[PDB]
Amino acid sequence: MNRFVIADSTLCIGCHTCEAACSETHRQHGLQSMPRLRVMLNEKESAPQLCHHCEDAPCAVVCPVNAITRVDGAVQLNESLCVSCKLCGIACPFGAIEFSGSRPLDIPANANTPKAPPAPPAPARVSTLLDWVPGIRAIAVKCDLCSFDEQGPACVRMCPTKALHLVDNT
Amino acid sequence: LLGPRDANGIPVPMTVDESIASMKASLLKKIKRSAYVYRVDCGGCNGCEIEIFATLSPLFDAERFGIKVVPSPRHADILLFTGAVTRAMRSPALRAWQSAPDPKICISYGACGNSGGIFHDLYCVWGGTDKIVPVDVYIPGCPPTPAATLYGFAMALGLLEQKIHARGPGELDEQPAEILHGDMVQPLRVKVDREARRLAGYRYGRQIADDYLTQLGQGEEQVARWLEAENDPRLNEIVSHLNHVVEEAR
Amino acid sequence: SVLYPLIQALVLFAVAPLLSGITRVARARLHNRRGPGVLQEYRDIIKLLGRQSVGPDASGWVFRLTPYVMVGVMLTIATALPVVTVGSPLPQLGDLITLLYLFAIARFFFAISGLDTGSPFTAIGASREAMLGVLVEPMLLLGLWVAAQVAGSTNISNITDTVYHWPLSQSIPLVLALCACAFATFIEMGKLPFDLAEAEQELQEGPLSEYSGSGFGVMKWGISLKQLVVLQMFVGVFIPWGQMETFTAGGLLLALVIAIVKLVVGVLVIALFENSMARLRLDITPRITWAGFGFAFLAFVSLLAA
Amino acid sequence: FTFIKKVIKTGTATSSYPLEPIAVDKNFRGKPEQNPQQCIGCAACVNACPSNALTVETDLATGELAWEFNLGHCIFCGRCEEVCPTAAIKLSQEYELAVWKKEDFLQQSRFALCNCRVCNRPFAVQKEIDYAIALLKHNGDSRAENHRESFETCPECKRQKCLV
Amino acid sequence: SAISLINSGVAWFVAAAVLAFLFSFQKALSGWIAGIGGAVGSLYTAAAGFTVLTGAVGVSGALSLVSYDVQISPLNAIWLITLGLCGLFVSLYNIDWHRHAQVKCNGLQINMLMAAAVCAVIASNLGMFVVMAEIMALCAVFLTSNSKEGKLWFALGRLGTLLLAIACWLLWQRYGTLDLRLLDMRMQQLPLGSDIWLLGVIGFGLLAGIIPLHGWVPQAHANASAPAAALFSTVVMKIGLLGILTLSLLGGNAPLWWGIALLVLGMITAFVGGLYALVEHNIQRLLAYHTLENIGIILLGLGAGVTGIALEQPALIALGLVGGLYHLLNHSLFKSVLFLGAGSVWFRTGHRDIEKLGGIGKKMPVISIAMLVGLMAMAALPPLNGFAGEWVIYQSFFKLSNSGAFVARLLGPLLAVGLAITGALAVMCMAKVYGVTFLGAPRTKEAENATCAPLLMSVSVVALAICCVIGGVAAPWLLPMLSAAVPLPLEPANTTVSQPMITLLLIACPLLPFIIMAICKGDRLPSRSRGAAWVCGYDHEKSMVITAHGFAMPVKQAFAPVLKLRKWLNPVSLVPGWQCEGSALLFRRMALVELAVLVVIIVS
Amino acid sequence: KLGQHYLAALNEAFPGVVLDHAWQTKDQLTVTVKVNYLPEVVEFLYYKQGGWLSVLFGNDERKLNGHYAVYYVLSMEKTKCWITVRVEVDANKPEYPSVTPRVPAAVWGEREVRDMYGLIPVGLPDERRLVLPDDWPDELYPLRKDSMDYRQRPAPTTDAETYEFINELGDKKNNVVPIGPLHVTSDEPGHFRLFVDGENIIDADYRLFYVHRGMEKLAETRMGYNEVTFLSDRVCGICGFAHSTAYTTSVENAMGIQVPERAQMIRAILLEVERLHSHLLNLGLACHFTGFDSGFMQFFRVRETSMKMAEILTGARKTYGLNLIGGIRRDLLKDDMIQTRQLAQQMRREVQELVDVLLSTPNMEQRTVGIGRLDPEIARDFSNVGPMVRASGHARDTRADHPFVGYGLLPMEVHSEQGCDVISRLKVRINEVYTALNMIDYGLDNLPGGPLMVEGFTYIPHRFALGFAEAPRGDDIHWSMTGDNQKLYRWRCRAATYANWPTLRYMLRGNTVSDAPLIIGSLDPCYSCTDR
Ligand code: SF4
Ligand code: FCO
Ligand SMILES: [Fe+3]
Ligand code: NI
Repeated sequence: MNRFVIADSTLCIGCHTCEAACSETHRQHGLQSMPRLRVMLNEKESAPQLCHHCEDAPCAVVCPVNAITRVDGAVQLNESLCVSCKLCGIACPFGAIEFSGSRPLDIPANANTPKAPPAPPAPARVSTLLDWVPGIRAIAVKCDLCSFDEQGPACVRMCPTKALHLVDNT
Repeated sequence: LLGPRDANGIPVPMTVDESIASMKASLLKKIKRSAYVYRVDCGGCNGCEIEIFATLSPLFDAERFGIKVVPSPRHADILLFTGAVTRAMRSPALRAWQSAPDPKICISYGACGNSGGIFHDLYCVWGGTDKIVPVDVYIPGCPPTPAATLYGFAMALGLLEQKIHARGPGELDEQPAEILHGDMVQPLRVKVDREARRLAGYRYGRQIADDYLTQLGQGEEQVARWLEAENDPRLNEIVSHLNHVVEEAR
Repeated sequence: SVLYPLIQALVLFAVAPLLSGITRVARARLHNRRGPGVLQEYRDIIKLLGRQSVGPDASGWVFRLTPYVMVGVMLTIATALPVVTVGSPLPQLGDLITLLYLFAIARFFFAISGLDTGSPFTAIGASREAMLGVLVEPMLLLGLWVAAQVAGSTNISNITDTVYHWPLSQSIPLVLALCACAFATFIEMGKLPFDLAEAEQELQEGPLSEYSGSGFGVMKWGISLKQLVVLQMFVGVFIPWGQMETFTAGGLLLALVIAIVKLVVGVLVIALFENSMARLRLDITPRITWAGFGFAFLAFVSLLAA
Repeated sequence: FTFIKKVIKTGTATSSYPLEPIAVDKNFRGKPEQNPQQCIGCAACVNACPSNALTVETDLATGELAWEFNLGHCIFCGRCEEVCPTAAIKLSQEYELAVWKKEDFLQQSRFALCNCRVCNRPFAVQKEIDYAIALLKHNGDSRAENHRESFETCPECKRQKCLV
Repeated sequence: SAISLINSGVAWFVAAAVLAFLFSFQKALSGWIAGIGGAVGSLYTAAAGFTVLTGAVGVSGALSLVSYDVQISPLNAIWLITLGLCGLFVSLYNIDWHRHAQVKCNGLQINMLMAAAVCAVIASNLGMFVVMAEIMALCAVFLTSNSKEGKLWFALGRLGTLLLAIACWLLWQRYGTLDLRLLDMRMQQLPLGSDIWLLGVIGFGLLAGIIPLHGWVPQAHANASAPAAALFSTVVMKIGLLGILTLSLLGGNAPLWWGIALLVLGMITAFVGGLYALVEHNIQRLLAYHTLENIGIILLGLGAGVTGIALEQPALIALGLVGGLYHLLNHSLFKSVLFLGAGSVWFRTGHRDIEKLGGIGKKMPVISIAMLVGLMAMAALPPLNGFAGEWVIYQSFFKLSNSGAFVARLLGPLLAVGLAITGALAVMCMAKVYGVTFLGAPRTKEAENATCAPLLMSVSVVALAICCVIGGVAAPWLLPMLSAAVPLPLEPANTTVSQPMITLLLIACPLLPFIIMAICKGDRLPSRSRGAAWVCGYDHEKSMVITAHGFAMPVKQAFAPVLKLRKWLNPVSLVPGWQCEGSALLFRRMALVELAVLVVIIVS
Repeated sequence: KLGQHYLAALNEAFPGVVLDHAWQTKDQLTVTVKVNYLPEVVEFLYYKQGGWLSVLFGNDERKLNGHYAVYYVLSMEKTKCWITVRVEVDANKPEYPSVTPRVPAAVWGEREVRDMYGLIPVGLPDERRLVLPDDWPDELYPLRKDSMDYRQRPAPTTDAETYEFINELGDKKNNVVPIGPLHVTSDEPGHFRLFVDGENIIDADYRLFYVHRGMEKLAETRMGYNEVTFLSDRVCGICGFAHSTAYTTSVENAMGIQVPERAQMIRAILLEVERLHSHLLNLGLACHFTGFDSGFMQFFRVRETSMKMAEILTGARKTYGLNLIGGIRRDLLKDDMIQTRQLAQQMRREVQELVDVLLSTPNMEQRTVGIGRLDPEIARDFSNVGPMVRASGHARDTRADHPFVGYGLLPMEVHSEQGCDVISRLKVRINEVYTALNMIDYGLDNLPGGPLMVEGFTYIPHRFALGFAEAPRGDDIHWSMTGDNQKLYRWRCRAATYANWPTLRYMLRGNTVSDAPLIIGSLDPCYSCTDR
């Protein structure tokens, strides 16, 4: 009674094409461009892990702003409603939520001019459940099944080995 | 150069010689009942400046404490600094500091003056009044209220004592957080609080949702008798939507 | 006789900053505010006397010497003013020309201090100080002159005695010269709408902008004493009936009480006038000052007619 | 004079502050009070602060998250109270906030971090994990009633368990 | 006797002029000779004046140099004291004035001016007074900077002799004599006509500078040397007043309108000179207009005296004719102070414009103090020597006000009102002059590199300022010594002024705020002179310094018709040959022909 | 679609010059024209079509279409709509023809795009540095997206000011009277150079942008959409809610966000509460500058009633913090309705007594009548806004010409005068107090019901519109481009006195130094609004 994308480890080669394809379709839409499926590699096989779109959905239980609902059999997190409280990343038992925020638009990472002393560097990244940069509002980033896109999930379409497919159990 | 700079040419705060700075206690004693204040707007948004004007108002009257706003820095005992010190306002602020009799009391007024405020890291400012001149008194607020300005002036002149103090890390830090409204379902409380913020805003929504769920924990007759006491139609509108949310949850 | 005139000079200097306190209290009451006490100006002068006197680098001894010169000039005027007696304490300084040219000394020194600092605001305020002094002298001299003509003498003692033993037949020239001298007293006290030199909100109170510390304190004290001696020239000559013709120790207390009440009522009426309007400009002031010269000329014509 | 009637008709409008307090509205946005017990170190308020009055620093050496509120930075907008999940931070009606030392502006907290069960790297505030565990226990959860070590695991290590 | 003293003075002046002309190949030696001889001749002239004023009787005699009849009345002894006390320090100034590379020898011109002036004072015949006044006027117009600045002086100064020669011919025809003693006896039955008096007053005011016959005065003073300009303002313009007072007081019988005309003309001269000075930036043109203001005050005194003679009121005669003459002598003193000090500032800087002359008070401090004394003396601020004669003229104005004659009662308060206006304008002008010259920052590099004045310059200016302070403070004693010239008691109307009480009270009374600042000075940090003036936090530019142009714009607005009267009443386009190319040069050539033939015929 | 007839007239006059046109709102049209026909198009829409130049600005769109973009927003006021004239400027050669030789209102944004963007308006008569300070380094343009980091603070190139001032009507024989940056009347820093002949202003130049902090760079680097609402509250502490509302209804206008009807009227009410304190601040300072310090005290005593209303309605006295994108953050329960209704009726009887003691002030008529005259055709050419142009006879007002928030449902009356002097600019502001009290009294009696915000919406990237609020000193035009779901791409703010300052020179000519603080105060200057 839920819709999600699952990966096959015996078919996946760990090329990270799906991570780039998921990043591009959300960057064009203005959403968070962090990849919502992450490729994990034991030394023997590999498969990207993403949101299971659970029936009980413990992330939606602990959300203090009700940003996480169920739409069309899919657990959907409202990115504009999230207040970055990061409770959903603890409650998720599958590690499907990490935390990234939008950086300034079309401004390079090293934008320092030689005409001034350089800007203070960013703090060292420990964990997205703990990091905070003053210009960056790191909100919860999970798979939304590319529901804005008419072609469906971009990770499934751009997988060369067809290791990803949707499980439409509705 | 009007102000001191570092090896990179970036301006640094002006020090005050120890012989001159050892007289600030005596100046603070003798300006208790007669204080002359020169306002130095170093690049604020005018919010701080016009609550100083409202501290000269008939309602909030600062002259009864012996505080007179002076036309020139030459007359000043207290130099009142507002603003994040913009680049075009560094040199006039230092000129007002230098064309004033020594010793001088510096009151940093407002968040912008205290640390830069909301512009604490911008390119065309310096980040507060302590980045150019030493500061005796910090008055926070964006802008401070004229009551806060009166309190800061009276605390600088020694008529009143400082009330707030720093809170360091202690042991409450590890005493665990309590669940809000633990006698009810927490996603329902989230939905009720979000619906009450939609209709009433964050400030009234939290007050209305907390009161409504407190009355709902006792009974529906308890909610209805609470609405009769308030006798506000807008609150009846909001509690009707909250009841609709509670009924949709059931 | 070398003590009455100096005792009067010491008494007026010491109280001059209390009449400024009535002025600043009545200003606060007309601003609908509680305001400070009557000793705020003294509290402000004593604080400034222990404050460092600074100045511009392009200034010399004139800038440092002017406040003490103006205080000494006002003390010199105050020894010759009838306060508790009808006659002057020092009648050889009591000529109206003498007391008019003594005031010109302090306006000259005020104007050269504003040209010594090099500021545009101080120099423009010096320029207004001297120009208001230009504009007000015809009316003040013609009023005092008409009173001296109705008194047979330019001495302030004899003018005060003639207003005291008021003549009645020469009532119209005396009343019109009194109105001219009252208006002249209001302009010479630098009171709004004629505060064209120390015009904060324009010149950062003019030549006072460069003064600091003890120099600013002695300047504020000289301004207060100048206002006191101008108002005392009016109210101790044209309202002399609380004074006494011969000095007695028994009648001294009532004379000081009536002199203090006259000064307080004068600064209260003056406060009611200055806190109730906008200040003028220097290009429109001559029409109003020529109109006071008019009250004085009407006085002068009413002496020629009769 | 119309000005003199106006002055006489008004009277004295000056209050007696500081002798008698000056009333501010029940919902006046004064100083943000902060309950350190109710705070879970979630930095939701830190992410919503426009003037960066709220800062967190991850101090690995002390194994803690350094929560801090700076009153000299605060623009008194109330967004911390708006986005707070536990309602730990709230704007009071206090306005008498002037200091002599700007260190007195600081409201500091230090919450112990939680090391991951698998990689022993500090990944989250232990207080926030305890609050999430209590929240799931309140809604009826067995993963919270029996398995706290799954909540004290980092999301990368929780993604490694799904690989098998 | 005083006749031998004045003969020695005339001989020393003539020998000084001759040996200054012959030894003019070395300018320093010529200046030393001219200054020493002029100082000795001025000492003899002042000694003769003091002798005649102390003896309280006129002396008679003749000069041994040429056949020149001499009467020295006590009235003319004040002019002798004036001339000697000016020319002594003017010549001692001239000694170090001849050390400048850009100046020329002038001691022949200066000492011939002094000799002709002294012989005009001690003149017996009115025709001879008109001869020595023109010898002085030619020796004065040759002291100008160039031919362009003495063209109007040659035109007006000879016009005034054509009128004086017509008046003297008319006196010869009506009385058969020009001796002043004989004319005084012959006009106790037949009075002096008003046509003769009008011609003489217009001709002498063309030399004394009565406005509007004053047109040569600022041109003449504009770029002349400092001893020359000081002698113009203190000697040459005072001989015309001597002629006016001589002609007005012959017969002791004056018409009423003579004194009335003198008072109006004096009021016109005083107010117009004091107002026109406040619109000048050349210091010497300003001091020329201020010489005109003081000439107007001396006539307000002399006209009050003549009006009292006409109304037979001896108190008015005494007050007017003592205040005017005391103001005349003390004006000469402080006008000499100001012209010599401004010339010292020009000596050290090269500038007569005070807009290019900032901050001289720190570079020339002794000169700055003496100039301050002179400028306060000219504003008639007590207890200096300008207030001493002006206070007495106000007492004469009060005597005019309480008279029976309706014209005296009408003019009396009005002349006092005008004198108050003139004094306030004077205070404004001296505030401007001391502020933009000796105060503030320097405005040119010449004002920065000014050093102290030379020794005899400083001695002359300081000694003249000391004489100004003496004539101010000791005025209650020096004023009754003029009762020899006017044998009448001085009666102010139930009032008195004591300048020593004002002197002691303007120094002791400022010590009291100093005493209280020294008591209430707890830990006040010492005084600071650190930076620029406060211009609201911006950088202080040179254009933020308000100068003499912007200080006196309100008097250009509030006295617009009087300042515009200088352009409507000017008959410069109505004279046909005035705008010719070589008119000033031809005026100069026939000036030396007239001076040459006059010197040739007067030795005969 | 409003402005179709204007687009047809533009295509009829200059065939082919319009390349691309699009509608962002039903009353907002943006046309893309050829770069070298830009001064003819803006002059055509300015004089032939009777438009008013609201804001002109640059946009670093080199990563969108490879070109710098200069927008030229024209307010059609002969229904009324907006026309934005857009050109594409080459990135390698940032040169475009200047509109200032044809439209005199174009002098300052063309000076601003030199400073913030480095574009070169060819033919601009005044190339003086305007927005950047004197110690800012050359060829360092902060609003370019790759030129510099927003946290970088360069070393000052100088400590003394290097700005050059223009004295047209005078000579070097004039003195200068520096009013500001730290004058008594300088409530906020602004330096005014009075080229005087004594006490008569021959000509007047001025240096501003002392208060410039770099706010438009902060809005696209460290701030999110909802954080600029509090940043816009700090553009100017006097009209901060005007900036807050103009920013909020430009993101919402770009996205088509349907704000609830209750939030729009409370936005319209608090824009009038902000108007109440600002006009009494100006009227009190107008009394203050003439020496009438009692009128300064009287007007600031009544101003505290509106500050009490602002504290009741918003929770703060001045910096309201009311607007979020999609709605407002506070409701009005009855103690809020009851107290503010009492205070608004208290304010009306109490302002009326102050106007009587202001028009009967003994020297207020000779200080204000005929002083600081703004010539009406000078005000048309430079596109002056608000009470300063409404006193000059041009009855233009945003709340009426371009209706926004809940102003279509409020009793609006446009107040204009015909005398062009200090007193009439006060008389516009006096009459606007009574109209603001009328809309507050009606608004507090006729509030709609329903929610206060919408939320959960997503921002579509690279969407833009105009945001306009009528600030107390005239129109406040904001232009926001959405960058992604969290951050903006470009936020331009143009305040009222930015359109009103360039005619201060003609207003200060022929007056006195004692009149000069009053003439500046009559412009009702908001320096922090101008500088940002
Ligand atoms: S602290 Fe706030 S109100 Fe004060 S100047 Fe800064 S931004 Fe404006
Ligand atoms: N009012 C206001 Fe502020 C300005 N100028 C805006 O917009
Ligand atoms: Fe881990
Ligand atoms: Ni503003």
